[PDB]
Amino acid sequence: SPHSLRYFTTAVSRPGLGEPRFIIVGYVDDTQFVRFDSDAENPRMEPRARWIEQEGPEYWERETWKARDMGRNFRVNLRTLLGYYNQSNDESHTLQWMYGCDVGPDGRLLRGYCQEAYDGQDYISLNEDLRSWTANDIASQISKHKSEAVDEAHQQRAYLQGPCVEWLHRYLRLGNETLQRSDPPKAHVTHHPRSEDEVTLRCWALGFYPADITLTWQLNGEELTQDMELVETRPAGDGTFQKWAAVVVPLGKEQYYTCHVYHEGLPEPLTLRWEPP
Amino acid sequence: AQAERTPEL
Amino acid sequence: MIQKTPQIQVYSRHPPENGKPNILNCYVTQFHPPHIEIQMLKNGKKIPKVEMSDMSFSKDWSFYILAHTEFTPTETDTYACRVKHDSMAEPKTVYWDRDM
Ligand code: NI
Ligand code: NI
Ligand code: NI
Ligand code: NI
Ligand code: NI
Ligand code: NI
Repeated sequence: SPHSLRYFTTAVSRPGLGEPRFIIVGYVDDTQFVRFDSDAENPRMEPRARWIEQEGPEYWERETWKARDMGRNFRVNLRTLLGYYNQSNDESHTLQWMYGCDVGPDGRLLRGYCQEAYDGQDYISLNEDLRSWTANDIASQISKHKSEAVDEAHQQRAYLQGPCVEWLHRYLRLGNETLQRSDPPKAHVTHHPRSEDEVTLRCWALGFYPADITLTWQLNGEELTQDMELVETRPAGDGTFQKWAAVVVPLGKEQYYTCHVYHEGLPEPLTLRWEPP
Repeated sequence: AQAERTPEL
Repeated sequence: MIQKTPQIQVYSRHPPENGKPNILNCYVTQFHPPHIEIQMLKNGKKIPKVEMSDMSFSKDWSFYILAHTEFTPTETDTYACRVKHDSMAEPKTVYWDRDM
């Protein structure tokens, strides 16, 4: 299977206070499993899935200190970028950092990531070759030059090809029962009058893992409709996901429309239509 | 487990 | 900072039945800056014990977060999520729909 380990890091400078708000969330696939928050009563690296609670206190001690060390680096980097851009201290800015590895079914590395954004726009990113960088303006050009001079690429490449892959393998073994599973969706269509001559048909998918899913609607014999109301796939809160797709159809011609549901846990799609009570 | 280094910007 | 305005979904974990305990979710996605205030309300009153998930972000750097609380739907009570964010002149209230 395709599997990924990713860490999402956000630092938010505070005008008036000196220490920024620092958040790290860790994900295997779509399942979050660790968290660090600056603004906790005692800022520690904490479990967010029960299967990571299989790690001894040395794991939690190393990860807490490294999270804490990262926060001190992200405080400095935020100060560096304040000067690069000639900005003032009485306004808030953010530095975001995503990194981690996609591994394939054989368990070999497919893509590694190490990318950052300032104020939510691309800043610097590590290229797919894991050896060169892409910058986006004058300021990231300086950062890129700094990083070329200290061979930052080979330090990140080392992480992504080694520990990221090996740690991902360990987590997939600790959380095998919940991470290496496919829960197919359960699906139905609901019916809601929208006007006099019209009706809203909504195709529900519920209770599925992983998160990736596709819903299509079509008028039978016609190509798929792009004219469609979608919601973002959303978490149920229990580890599964939900989604719906809606379409507005003429009163009386409901049964001429068909929903399809595609998911990794479905050898064939589900095929649903409105079924009157 | 987290990376050891972040780039110095 | 472009400023991205929050997309809010208010929905129950399980299909609702009057009288049966449940979990009410407020999912807020695709917003920027990350600073946001989320309140879950019952009959316009602030629900006290509201679980807040960790802020992460999407492939386009946009932020997302989940609020949730235990609740028992009844045919009279009304539920909503109110969100304040810099992209919005006013705080936005999205009411729970028993058929989303
Ligand atoms: Ni503190
Ligand atoms: Ni930028
Ligand atoms: Ni070296
Ligand atoms: Ni078991
Ligand atoms: Ni606030
Ligand atoms: Ni809970």
